[PDB]
Amino acid sequence: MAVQIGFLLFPEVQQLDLTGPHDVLASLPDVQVHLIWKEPGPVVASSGLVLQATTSFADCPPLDVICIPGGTGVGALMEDPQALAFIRQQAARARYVTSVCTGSLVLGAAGLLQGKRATTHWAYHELLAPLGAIPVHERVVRDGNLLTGAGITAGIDFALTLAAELFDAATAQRVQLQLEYAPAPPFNAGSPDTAPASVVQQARQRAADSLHKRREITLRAAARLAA
Amino acid sequence: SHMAVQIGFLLFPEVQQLDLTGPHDVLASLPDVQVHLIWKEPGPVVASSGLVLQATTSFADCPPLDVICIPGGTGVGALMEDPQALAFIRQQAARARYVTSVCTGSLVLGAAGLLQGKRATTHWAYHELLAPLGAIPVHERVVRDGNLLTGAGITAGIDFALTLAAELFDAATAQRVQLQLEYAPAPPFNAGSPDTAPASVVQQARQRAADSLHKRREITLRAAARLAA
Repeated sequence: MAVQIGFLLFPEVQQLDLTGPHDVLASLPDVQVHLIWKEPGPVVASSGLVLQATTSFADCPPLDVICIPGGTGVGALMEDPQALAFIRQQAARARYVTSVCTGSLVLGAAGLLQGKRATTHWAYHELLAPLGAIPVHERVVRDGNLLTGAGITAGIDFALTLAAELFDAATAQRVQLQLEYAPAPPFNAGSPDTAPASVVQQARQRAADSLHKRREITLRAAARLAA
Repeated sequence: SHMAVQIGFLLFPEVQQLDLTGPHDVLASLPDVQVHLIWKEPGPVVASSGLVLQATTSFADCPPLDVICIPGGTGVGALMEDPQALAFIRQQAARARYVTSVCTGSLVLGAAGLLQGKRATTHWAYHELLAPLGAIPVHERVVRDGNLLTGAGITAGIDFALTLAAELFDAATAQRVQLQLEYAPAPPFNAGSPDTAPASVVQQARQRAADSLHKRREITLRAAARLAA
């Protein structure tokens, strides 16, 4: 009867995609939160922060909510049939199937974005359409029981949205206040629409190799869904 | 590299993990930083939510830090009376380029004597505990006094870390990180501050925190008495 919430924890995850939502959701009554990988034990994030998976795929209970974070490690997952099959297995009955940042590309590779409205990190957004999504430029996009969040820090806004769906608005407001989540960002560069052009150019320049490699992975993943 | 900026977070039992992990991912995005997670010994440390983190170094083996950062959480009460942790913080604060904290981590800075006559904030529910530790209490989300930079409650760590990034490097660098992370929060409710949340919500929350506040007040006054002697 506790709400079962599971995050996929994988090598080279962008840890804040997971740890933001985790601290939001673990604050709720009558929840149990799982960090899932192929086996329990240490899993190193892209920053070198060490996290700890609490369960294997086999021991994970049926989930009410599955959440796929993003990060450098998603390219491997997009071509990992075990991970994709596990995600499909839990998605079907899960009440909610959510990702954050490039975690939606993993949902896409699993075939779970076909004909659905979805978002991802702004630098990767062109990869949603080949995976069958209708790409929406909004920070949290809901299509039925699919909730996708945009890039990294969007996980906090996504998790508060999810909290209200699982419980109610009052419960989400309580958590928002405990987290003192009234952001006053010291710059206005969080989107390509508002950042200085020089900043956008440098960020695009840095993401370019990753985007090309992910363009190739995405097109192999899509072809597998078609065949 | 061997010339990296050395950034250290104190990692203690019953930490509020987001206070640490938010800033960590922002600062680890900067060029040629090394980040340490410091406790009495390396090994696992369990956050208040049950998330397990891993300390990378002991107090004794930690190199001199450019930045020290103290997170908050339920475990701060013990830290405020832990002579070994307080001595480590004071030693590192003697030479650090920035001494910071997030959430109730400033109460630990206060117990270490580092807030006396300095502007600072802390989690809104414990904010009246700054003044007995000698601080000038400021109701702002990131407060700066010289090389002391404190963040307010939990998620303020992200705003804090971007502010610190601009000081360590420059504004263009902190803007790039803000964009690479796509950090543009758009909360679905407006309850992040006691001034804006529905009154019933602020009242529920104060009802909840009261026991903790009365316990932390007594720890705070013991810590203050040790600074006065």
